[PDB]
Amino acid sequence: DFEEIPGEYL
Amino acid sequence: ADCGLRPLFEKKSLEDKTERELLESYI
Amino acid sequence: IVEGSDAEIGMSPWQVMLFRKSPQELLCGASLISDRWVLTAAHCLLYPPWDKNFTENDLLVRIGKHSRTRYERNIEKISMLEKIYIHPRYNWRENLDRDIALMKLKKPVAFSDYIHPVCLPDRETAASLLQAGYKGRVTGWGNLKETGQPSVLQVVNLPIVERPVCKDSTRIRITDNMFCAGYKPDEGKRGDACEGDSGGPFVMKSPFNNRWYQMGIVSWGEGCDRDGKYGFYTHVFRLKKWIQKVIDQ
Ligand SMILES: CO[C@H](COS(=O)(=O)O)C(=O)N[C@@H](C(=O)N1[C@H](C(=O)NCCC2=CCN(C(=N)N)C2)C[C@@H]2C[C@H](O)[C@@H](O)C[C@@H]21)[C@H](Cl)C(C)C
Ligand code: NA
Repeated sequence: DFEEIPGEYL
Repeated sequence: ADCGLRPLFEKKSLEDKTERELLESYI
Repeated sequence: IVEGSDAEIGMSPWQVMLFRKSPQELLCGASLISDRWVLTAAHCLLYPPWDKNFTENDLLVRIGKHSRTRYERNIEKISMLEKIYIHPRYNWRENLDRDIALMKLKKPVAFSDYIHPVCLPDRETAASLLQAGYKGRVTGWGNLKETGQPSVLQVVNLPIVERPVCKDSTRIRITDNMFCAGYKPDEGKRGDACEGDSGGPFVMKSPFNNRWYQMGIVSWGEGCDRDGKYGFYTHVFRLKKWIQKVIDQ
C-alpha cells in the first residue's frame, strides 16, 4: 500500500 | 558545515515540541 | 517506533527511507550526513543468515519524507545509489558488532526546508553528551507495536542507559561499539524503536552550539518496549575513523 512512485526513478 | 541546523527550527529560531526534554536531561 | 508521537514537519530533515524497488516497500531508515552520503545499519543491506545481500540497483533512498506510504510530490527527493560500503568488521555472525554502512548517492541531493544533513560527533561532543541519564531522540516509520504501521514519521526521546544495566538486560554479548537507551522498568515513561526503524538515527541536540548530532544508529533489541529491556544502537563516534576513511575515498 505504498503509493506508486514516478517511473523515472526506475 | 551547516549541519544539524534545521531550516524549520534552529534556522528560524523555532523550537519543536519536545527538544526541551533533551536539554533538560543534561541535569 | 513504539510509544512515540507523530513527527512535526521538518523536525528531522536528515531522516532517510531506504526503499525497495521490487515489491515497492520500506526496508529501513537511514540518515543524510552530506549532500552525497547516507548512513544506515549494515544489517539493512547485508544479513547472510537470512540470505539478504542488497546491491545498489535494488534500492532507492527517499529524502525529505513525512508520510510513510504517500509519494510526497514537490517535497521528497528520491535518489539512486552509486555505491554501498559495509564496515569490514561488521559482525553478522554473532551480535551485530559495528552495525554500520555508508551509501554514496549517484547525484548530490539538493537541500531544502525538508532536506538537510545531521552532524557527526567529535570526540568532545561524544564525551560530553553520551552519558547515562542524558536523552536523545529516535525517529522512523517502523512498527508501532512488537507484534501496526504509522501513517507518518514517529519520534521518541529516550535516556541513555548505564552499561551494567544494558549488559544485564540481555543475553547478547554487548561491545563498546554499542550503547543502549530506554526507560528503566519503574521510571514510568515508555518508548522504543522496533522493526522497520532499523538504520535510523539516534540524535542529540548540543547545548553548546544548538546543532543536532547523530550519536547512534537503530540496531537491535529483544522485542520492542518490554520492561527491563532496552534498544541497542551502533555507537557512531566509535566508528568515525571508518566513516571518514570511506569519505576521503
Ligand atoms: C524484535 O525482537 C525480536 C525478538 O527478541 S527476542 O529476545 O525475544 O528474541 C528479535 O528478533 N530481536 C533481535 C533483533 O533485534 N534483530 C535485529 C532487528 O530486528 N533490528 C531491527 C531494529 C530493532 C528491533 C528491536 N529494536 C528495539 N529497539 N527494541 C530495534 C536484526 C537481527 C537479524 C534478523 O533479522 C533477526 O534475527 C532479528 C535480529 C535481537 Cl538481536 C534478539 C534476538 C536479541
Ligand atoms: Na524497551
